Order: sequence, then C-alpha cells, then structure tokens
Amino acid sequence: SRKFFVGGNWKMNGRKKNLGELITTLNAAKVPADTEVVCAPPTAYIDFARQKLDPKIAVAAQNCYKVTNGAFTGEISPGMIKDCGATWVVLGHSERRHVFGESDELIGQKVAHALSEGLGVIACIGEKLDEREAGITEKVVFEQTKVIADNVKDWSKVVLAYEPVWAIGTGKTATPQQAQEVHEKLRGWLKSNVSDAVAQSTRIIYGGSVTGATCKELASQPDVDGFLVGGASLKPEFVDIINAKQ
Amino acid sequence: PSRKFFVGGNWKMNGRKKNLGELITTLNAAKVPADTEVVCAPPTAYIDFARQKLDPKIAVAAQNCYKVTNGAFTGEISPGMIKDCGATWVVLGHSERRHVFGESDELIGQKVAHALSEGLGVIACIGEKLDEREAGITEKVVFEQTKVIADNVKDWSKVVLAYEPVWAIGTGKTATPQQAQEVHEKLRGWLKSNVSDAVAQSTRIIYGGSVTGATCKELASQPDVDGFLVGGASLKPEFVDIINAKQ
Repeated sequence: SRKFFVGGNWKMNGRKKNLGELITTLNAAKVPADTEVVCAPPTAYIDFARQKLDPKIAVAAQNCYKVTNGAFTGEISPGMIKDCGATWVVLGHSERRHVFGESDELIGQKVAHALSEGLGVIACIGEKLDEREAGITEKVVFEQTKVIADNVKDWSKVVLAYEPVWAIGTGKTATPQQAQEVHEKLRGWLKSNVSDAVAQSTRIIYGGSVTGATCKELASQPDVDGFLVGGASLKPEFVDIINAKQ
Repeated sequence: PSRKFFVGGNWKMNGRKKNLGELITTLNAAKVPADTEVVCAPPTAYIDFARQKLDPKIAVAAQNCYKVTNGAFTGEISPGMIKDCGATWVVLGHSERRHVFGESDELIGQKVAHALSEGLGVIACIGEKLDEREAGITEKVVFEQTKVIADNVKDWSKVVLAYEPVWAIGTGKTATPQQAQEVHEKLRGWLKSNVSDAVAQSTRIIYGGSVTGATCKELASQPDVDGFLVGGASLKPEFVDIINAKQ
C-alpha cells in the first residue's frame, strides 16, 4: 500500500524567530510509522530549516528553475536545493501558474530537470472556477498531467497534488466526494496512459482547504493519499493533520 | 561631498556552499578603499550563509523580492525576510527578470515602493534592447522606465540606478565607454529636471554592462559613471581589481 504523505507549504510566511518555535513544536511531535512528513519553508530559509529540523522530517523548496547554473538572477537550481540538504521540490503550484503565469511547457522542463538531479517532485495540478462551471474539469486536469507524465522517467520520486483552484477564495467549498471523484479519474488516467503498477503506487494528495476539523473525513477517501497543506502548516493544527489516518 | 564609488557583484544563479566559501575568503582578505561601497548578491538560497561568512565591511543584497510583507505567493520572498537574514540591499528590475521572466514596469515600481518603505536599499535596473536602439528610441525607453521608478521613490538616498545596455549583451555588439557615458549623462539630466538638482548630483548611476579587469579603468574614468553592477566577473578574483578601478 501507499505511504500516507503530508506536506506543509509555508508559502511566503515567517521570520527566524516564529519559525524556530514552529520547528520546536514539530520536533516534539511523534510521527506515525507509515507517514511521510515534508515541510516547505520560504526560499531564504531552506538552509536554516534543515539545520533545526529533526532528520525524520524532509525539507522541500517551493520552486526552482530548469538548468543547473546560469544567468537567471532571482532563481535557484535543484543542485542548490540538494546542496542545502533538501530532498523535495514543489513544482507547478497554482500560485506560480495563475499569479506568476508559469506555463505547462515550463513546468514540464522543471520537472525533468529536478528529477534528473536526484530530487523528489511534488507536482501540482487543478482547474479554475470558470473551467469547472463550463464542465471541462476532466479535460483541463488530464492535459496538465500529460505534460508532467511526458517528462517523468521514474515515478517512484513523484507525488501528484490536486488543487481545486475553483474552490480557493471563491466562497465555494469542495466536498470530500468531489475531491474523491477527481482523484479517482486521475488514478484511472495513470492506469491507462502509463501502467497498472504506476497507478497503484503513485500517491495523489489533496491540496485543497484542510483543517484539523476536516482532515479525518478526507483521509478516509479511497483515492486520497494525504495532503498538501496551506495556511494550517503554521499552527499546531498541523500535528493533528499528520495523524489524520488513525 | 562627491558620490561614493559603488561596486556590486551579482552572482546570479551560480555556486554551491563550497566554491562560494572560497570566493568569500578571497574577498575577506582584500583591502577595500576608503571611498568605495562594496555589495554582493548571492543566489536566494544562500543569503543567510553569505552574511555569516562575509566581513561586515561588505553588504549583502537579494537578487529579487515581492511587493507585500507576507502572503500566499509560493516561491517568493519579502523585504522583511531579506532584512531578517542581515541583508540591506535588493536588486529590483534586472534585465533577466524583465525580459526572461516578463516582470512589468508596474510590478517593478510596486516592488520598489515596498522595499524602501521596509528600510532596504534598492538597486533599480533599467535599459533598452537591441531592436529599440536600432530604431533610435533609447532615450524614450530608459526615460519611461526611470519615470515609473521615480514615481515610487520617496527618499533617493537609499536608491542606486543601474543602466544595462541590453542591446549589447549576447548580441555580438560591445558598447564603448563613450556610449555608456552618453546614456548616464541623459539620465542624470532627467533627474535634474524631473526631480531636483540635489537628487541629480548625489544619486549614483552605475554601469551594468560587460566589465572586465581590463575594461574597468577606462569606464570608471567617465564623469557620470559612479561604479558597476558586475555579472560574470563577480565569481573570479578579477572582482578585486574592479573594486580598485578608481585607483
């Protein structure tokens, strides 16, 4: 079976003081046997985070570029991430897609480069509200994953995150059933476009709004393998989410 | 009270902890002239690391930042975060962010206002591309760019302007010292008549074109060139010579 995966995306939040406290809280928490825990601190703090965090928890970067070195001021490479002791990178997040307008082609190139360099990838997909209301969720998510799939050689270091963009700051919450329906179709796509083994072993995590209160019902869905957590990553609520499957 | 000579080294997306520690040991040994301000800009992952190993005589800058203090912008960093790591400068509006990542003038201006309001120094980059120089419209482009920046600066004492001759980077088209001078002079003239005399006489305008240990002396001798924003040469000992360009 698939190891339960819990990622905490800190986004653009925190200073050395309040993050050190957050880290002390996590260091105390007991991590269940079959649970994989990953934190993604702001880029300035990757180094700081890895030095203070217990080796039991992984560190991810929130983004990177697609070559190993070069004239791209303000960017960082997978090699730099590895160099700081991080092992994962989040690629293709909704915020890079829809705020900063990163293209599918570019996300794919980033995926292939980060994997070639030994990093794990959390690859984000999902549809916006205008597209859900038109009835084209399926078309939009599959097209996204084809572009990722076309660039993955070895699926053992890949995690797919579904982000229901249509239900973030819209005043429109997604039900557990609605998450489940999309996770099932994604797994089905992997089954018929890649292979059975890849479909059965690849973890698909839900990156929608999750709280200490909602997490239990979402984690009991058959095709939900864990979480990519936004705002709750910064509170002790995170420790409850880590224990969601018990 | 003439303008302090300003030398910035932009490391861009280069280096690991090993070869940067060595580069840092080299700089730490170098003697910095009395009237010279030295700034290094390490990749974002290494701002912290850089500040801890570098002598307090050298400033650290970030290569970029966003326009609010905290929020849902994954992969971004705020001026508050930069301050927090012991850096005092940020490079905003570099050609690479403008032309590779398509950051707009409106966005660069918003970043400039936020970074200044938070106590940071700003190196603000401007410059025209080749298609635009060949049309004869250098003046129109750089001006219109500087205007967006000026509209967002309250206090010019913490601002440095860098001219990037984009038309002569990977074009096979080197700029002469005289061609640099002619653009620096017009920019200073713009400041004089659109802001003030005091601002024009005291603001440093640095050249962000291709500079080597071999070219730096002739460029530093130009009346309206106040120093450098160095690209590739920042990673070699050639940088120490450039620091001493005015000597």
